[PDB]
Amino acid sequence: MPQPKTFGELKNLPLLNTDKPVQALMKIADELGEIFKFEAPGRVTRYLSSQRLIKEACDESRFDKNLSQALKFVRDFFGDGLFTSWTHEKNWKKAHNILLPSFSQQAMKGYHAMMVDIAVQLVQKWERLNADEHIEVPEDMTRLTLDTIGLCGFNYRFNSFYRDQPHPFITSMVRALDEAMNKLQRANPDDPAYDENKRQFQEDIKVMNDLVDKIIADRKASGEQSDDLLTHMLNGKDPETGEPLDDENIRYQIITFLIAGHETTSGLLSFALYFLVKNPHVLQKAAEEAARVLVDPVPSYKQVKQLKYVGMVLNEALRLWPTFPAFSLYAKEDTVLGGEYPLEKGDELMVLIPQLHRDKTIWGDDVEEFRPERFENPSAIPQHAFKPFGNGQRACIGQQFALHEATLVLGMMLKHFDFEDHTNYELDIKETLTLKPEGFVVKAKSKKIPL
Ligand code: HEM
Ligand SMILES: N#Cc1cc([N+](=O)[O-])ccc1O
Ligand code: NI
Repeated sequence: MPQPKTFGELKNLPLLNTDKPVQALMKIADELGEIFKFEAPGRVTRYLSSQRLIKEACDESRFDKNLSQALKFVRDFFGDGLFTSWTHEKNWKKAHNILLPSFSQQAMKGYHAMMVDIAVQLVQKWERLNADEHIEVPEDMTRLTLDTIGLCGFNYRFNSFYRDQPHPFITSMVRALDEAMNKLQRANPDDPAYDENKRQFQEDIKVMNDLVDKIIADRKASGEQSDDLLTHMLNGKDPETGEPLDDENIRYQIITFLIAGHETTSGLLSFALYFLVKNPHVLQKAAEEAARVLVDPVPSYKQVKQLKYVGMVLNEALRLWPTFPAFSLYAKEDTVLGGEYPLEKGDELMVLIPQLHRDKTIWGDDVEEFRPERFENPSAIPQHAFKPFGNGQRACIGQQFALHEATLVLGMMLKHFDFEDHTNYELDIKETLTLKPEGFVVKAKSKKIPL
């Protein structure tokens, strides 16, 4: 099995001593091919990049979701919430059953008005800019997505469009995530030189948990009938066990959904706008759809569902830069991968999604081009070829929520503004376990259509 360059003792671990480890792993995959072994002191994983192998890795009878070293580190604040639980922990299937109805078609229709509330605030912010003012794209997308999960999920207003600096929750979240990613390359993690990285980590976790405390208090003291995600956390009973979630798990779910429910969607929106301004004919086509479909002062649920090409734009952004770029699996039993690589029970795999999405045998030779038309007919895509939301019963519970929000917001953006790649931005992808453009700015000229 191919393996990248080694450093003695340290095997491959120093290759992760970079601020952009996923992009480093993509370059190694380009050099070595569909599979390569990656060793660190005391741990081994196999990175997969071809649909040929990943389709086998996605066979749930043979492989289950693994908690990578990264996920074990963030389990310090995510606990046994849905994202950082093993499939076999009792709280995983319990919470899965209790929370899945919060993502039904009926539930999604119920979120729509509150999604519009935040989307209108974004559109108003940009409409109120003066001439020559820049838009800081990932920053405003993070304002939008954080506020949206807060309102729709928890009837809580972060009011991020009322701040010029990031919300304190965001600052701590980013530092906690970046600390976890930085802890993966530490050859000796208990070295005393990291003892205030460890101080800072615990302070950031307390910041997040204090916010969780307020959301729970506000719900407790609220004289308004909510039927949202938090209602189901606090009241729903698992049909199989008949049990509700306990208080400690509820706290972990709130942190999990606040983070998971906004960060990757902010990345997606930022990548989508980047590719639109870099591809003016695609932008024109999407804008024509937005103008043709969005005929009312605010979008309806059904109109968002009719934004077909906008949806294709988003899937093509997720193809090139899936914002949660890798997921981990382990072998449930001894097995052979691809007729060629024997695995023992417990062996770990890493699915490198950006490389899967560049498999030329699936997509053709032009895999670096931004062409939403690849998604004209979703049924033409082979099984396990396009996996931005993970796999099987451990796939993303929020996929439809993210895509509805992103389609709504991008539709309104395209209806209301012309965009300019004002600074000829050179793509710079920041990594914090998730992917996002850094430093991406545009200018937006209003088409002066009232809200
Ligand atoms: C474009 C946006 C998003 C992307 C790319 C994305 C991606 C993913 C991926 C790849 C996984 C599987 C992780 C693994 O196998 O270890 C996942 C799981 C999950 N996602 Fe998302 N996600 C997005 C939006 C959301 C939203 C909006 C929510 C909540 C409203 C959410 C909540 C979750 C949860 C709770 C899980 C764990 C599900 C389980 O294992 O039971 N995500 N997501
Ligand atoms: N989704 C999703 C997701 C995103 C993040 N994240 O953005 O950090 C963490 C955990 C998750 O399950
Ligand atoms: Ni309900």
